[PDB]
Amino acid sequence: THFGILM
Amino acid sequence: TSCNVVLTDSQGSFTSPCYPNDYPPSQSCNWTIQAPAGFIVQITFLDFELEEAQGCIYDRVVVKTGTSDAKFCGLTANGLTLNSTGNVMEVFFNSDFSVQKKGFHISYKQVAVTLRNQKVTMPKSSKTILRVSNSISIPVLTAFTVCFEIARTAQKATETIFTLSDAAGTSILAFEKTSNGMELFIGASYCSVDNFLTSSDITATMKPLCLTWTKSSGLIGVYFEGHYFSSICSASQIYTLQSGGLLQIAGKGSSSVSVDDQNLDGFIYNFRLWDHAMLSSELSALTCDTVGNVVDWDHSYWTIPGSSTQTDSGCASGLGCPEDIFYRSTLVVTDEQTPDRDATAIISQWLNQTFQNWMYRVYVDGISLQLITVLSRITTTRQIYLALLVYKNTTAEVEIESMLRSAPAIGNGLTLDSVTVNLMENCQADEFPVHYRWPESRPTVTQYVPCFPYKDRNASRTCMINRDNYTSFWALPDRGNCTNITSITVSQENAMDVAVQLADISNNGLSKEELTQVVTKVMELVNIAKINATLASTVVTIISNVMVSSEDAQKDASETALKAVDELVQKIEFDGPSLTISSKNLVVGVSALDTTNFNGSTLSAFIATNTTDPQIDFDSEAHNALAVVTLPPTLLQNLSLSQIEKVSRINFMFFGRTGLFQDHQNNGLTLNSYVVASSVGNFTIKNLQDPVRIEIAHLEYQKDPNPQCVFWDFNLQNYSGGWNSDGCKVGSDSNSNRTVCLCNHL
Ligand SMILES: *[C@@H]1O[C@H](CO)[C@@H](O)[C@H](O)[C@H]1NC(C)=O
Ligand SMILES: *[C@@H]1O[C@H](CO)[C@@H](O)[C@H](O)[C@H]1NC(C)=O
Ligand SMILES: *[C@@H]1O[C@H](CO)[C@@H](O)[C@H](O)[C@H]1NC(C)=O
Ligand SMILES: *[C@@H]1O[C@H](CO)[C@@H](O)[C@H](O)[C@H]1NC(C)=O
Ligand SMILES: *[C@@H]1O[C@H](CO)[C@@H](O)[C@H](O)[C@H]1NC(C)=O
Ligand SMILES: *[C@@H]1O[C@H](CO)[C@@H](O)[C@H](O)[C@H]1NC(C)=O
Ligand SMILES: *[C@@H]1O[C@H](CO)[C@@H](O)[C@H](O)[C@H]1NC(C)=O
Ligand SMILES: *[C@@H]1O[C@H](CO)[C@@H](O)[C@H](O)[C@H]1NC(C)=O
Ligand SMILES: *[C@@H]1O[C@H](CO)[C@@H](O)[C@H](O)[C@H]1NC(C)=O
Ligand SMILES: *[C@@H]1O[C@H](CO)[C@@H](O)[C@H](O)[C@H]1NC(C)=O
Ligand SMILES: *[C@@H]1O[C@H](CO)[C@@H](O)[C@H](O)[C@H]1NC(C)=O
Ligand SMILES: [Ca+2]
Repeated sequence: THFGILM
Repeated sequence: TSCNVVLTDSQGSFTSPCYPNDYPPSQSCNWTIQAPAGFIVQITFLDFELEEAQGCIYDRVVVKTGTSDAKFCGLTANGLTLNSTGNVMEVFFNSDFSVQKKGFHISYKQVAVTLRNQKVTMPKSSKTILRVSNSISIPVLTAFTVCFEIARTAQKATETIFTLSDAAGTSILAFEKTSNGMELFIGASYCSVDNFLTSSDITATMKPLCLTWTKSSGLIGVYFEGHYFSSICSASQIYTLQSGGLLQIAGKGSSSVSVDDQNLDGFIYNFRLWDHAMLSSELSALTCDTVGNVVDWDHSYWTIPGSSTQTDSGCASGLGCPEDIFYRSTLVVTDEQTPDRDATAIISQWLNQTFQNWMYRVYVDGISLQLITVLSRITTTRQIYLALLVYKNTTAEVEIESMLRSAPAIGNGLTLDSVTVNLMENCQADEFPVHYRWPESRPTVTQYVPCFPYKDRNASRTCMINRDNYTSFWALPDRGNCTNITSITVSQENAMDVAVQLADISNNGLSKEELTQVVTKVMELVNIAKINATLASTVVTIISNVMVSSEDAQKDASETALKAVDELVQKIEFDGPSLTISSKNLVVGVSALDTTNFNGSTLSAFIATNTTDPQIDFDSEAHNALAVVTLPPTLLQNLSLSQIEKVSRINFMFFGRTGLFQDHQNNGLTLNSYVVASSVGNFTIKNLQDPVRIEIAHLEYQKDPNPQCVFWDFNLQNYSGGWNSDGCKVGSDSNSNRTVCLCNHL
């Protein structure tokens, strides 16, 4: 599972 | 940062681009080295390593002087020193699309042409002194040998050949033809050498002449036309030639004041002077290359201006080595018997006959009439012909013009008015199609280039002769043995070769359409092949190189690239407790998981001290980490026994660049993070009771941010992919530098 941070 | 320059300094250096690291692909360089008119250029390769190929058809260096042309690759030019025949030396370098070596470092140097390749006109006036330079000190002489080669234009009763005047100015040694002809003037006396040579031998053909003298006997010696002569000059045993004098070409001789129109007219060559008088045995072992003991024919010994120096007396080329050299000519003839004959037969047989009267193998391969105009008599035409002359089997145009111009009587009433002959122009260097770069070629030469991009076989193109207006043109390339990026079919046996070649092209500026073809072939490769470390290290750097491409290039290929990296990690075979595969923008890692003693795990991505590539810490949270993934101890708690036996490994990926994760349905939210991935097998563990702690460092600072923890959902946007918020909330440890996520699935 690829995880990112949206801002 | 320019490799198409003109270098004009007296000496210097140039290297291949990025030397001592590897040159880039697809280079084309033209260093032209130009010296002034009395100099030649000497290059020296200080270092040289190119990609080797048969016929140098991959990367080559061409060294061009005025008369030859030679191609170099491999190591073959490394210790080499080459010399231009004129004053311009040109060095070319071309690399193709893949496989780069170190390149080269070349030193260039302006070298004067030696004095022994030059003859010297002696002057008619004065204040034009052509002397031994004051670098040389002429000793006290009680014996000498002087030799030179002399040749003349005009005649005169009094003329001088050399003059040694002392430090006060009066002449003490001179060779001059006099009232009584050929005489050596020594000190104040006259020693006639007229019985062994005279001024009837001031021919315009050069001939060597040696004069010897000793004080002790008075013995003059003369060497001329192979024979040695001797004579006693008893008056000359009184004199000694003093130190520190001025020796010059022609000069004053036995005169008190002027040298003004008191000199020979003509050429001199190889003027040398020695300390002793030579025997005839010593004069017969005397080559023209032997150095003079006091004065030698060498520029460091003289001050002679440039106004008084003349001159006298597989396939290696990158252009190809054709069997025949072709010329196109334009003949203007006058026919006074136009209604009788056909002048084309008479002209072409006269053309064939004239070159064989000078023993040249030049023949006519085609001729046709272009223009026919009558003149004053209606039966007299001026006819203009276009003709192809072919030179059979030889390794100049104005000589062909002059052998034709010196025979204008072609037939009776047929007369050459004008002829121009042009050497047939090479096909220029030309890229057709893209990545098929064909070099400059002589006519009927076929060139071979590598098939883009696997280079297993060749393509070919021929520089042909248009036999209508006798100009050259490139024929169509034969790419019949060549394969596309897409058209190769991957096996287990060719997977390492395919992946290595695609990893080469991806460093270069690729089109967006080439990039999705490389990423489709990488997906075929990862699917059919069994994966160990060295195969996966090539595949991770195909994907790392597409991460530094433009955002529009990646966007069409990113879901295949993401899915191919994901399956590479599932399929990789490794031997130790863990395996890490690094690149510039992508590090992937696998480590073994024991499902019996699993008490939790913390994994970490970081870049170490003066390392440019990110690494993986499998045990701890490394210092100044960019991504931390903490798996809870209850990760496998709600798993069935069927699922828990399919759990062998922990997978970890860190994406340094974000261009594979584009989302145009984000409501204007920008991704300000690295992307970290993790899994424990071919399946996703869902709905955990204790979350996965995912901590990712931000790309930029953001004071009091509003972060949204997301995961990449491959099912969104008609199974193309997008960020998804579901299951992921923000933990309390998040600041302006990092965000901590608690996600309930992995
Ligand atoms: C190389 O450069 C010189 C000077 O710029 C030019 O005269 C020459 O035609 C060039 N040749 C090629 C093949 O580029
Ligand atoms: C010019 O180059 C050749 C090498 O091909 C070398 O042997 C020769 O000595 C050079 N000329 C001079 C004057 O050094
Ligand atoms: C000119 O020479 C070529 C070379 O063999 C020959 O084939 C040709 O027939 C000659 N032309 C004439 C008109 O004899
Ligand atoms: C490619 O060309 C080289 C010569 O330039 C030749 O030695 C080689 O056999 C060629 N290979 C193929 C597959 O055509
Ligand atoms: C293609 O391959 C054949 C057979 O191997 C060979 O004879 C031919 O010269 C090749 N064509 C080119 C352009 O190299
Ligand atoms: C004549 O030469 C020109 C350019 O050199 C070329 O474009 C043209 O096709 C030639 N003529 C014929 C009839 O082939
Ligand atoms: C190379 O790709 C094109 C793309 O349309 C394809 O049509 C062609 O058949 C391929 N080349 C070969 C030799 O199969
Ligand atoms: C990788 O695997 C292939 C077969 O799958 C094998 O032939 C090759 O020797 C292996 N290479 C290394 C470096 O282990
Ligand atoms: C994981 O499952 C998919 C289909 O569900 C399959 O295509 C893939 O090959 C599997 N991975 C491995 C390593 O067998
Ligand atoms: C997982 O197992 C624990 C204890 O066995 C249980 O309390 C919990 O409800 C389970 N959760 C799910 C989603 O099955
Ligand atoms: C991390 O935070 C410190 C202050 O706490 C700040 O000096 C630094 O610039 C931050 N680094 C980044 C990459 O935002
Ligand atoms: Ca190359």
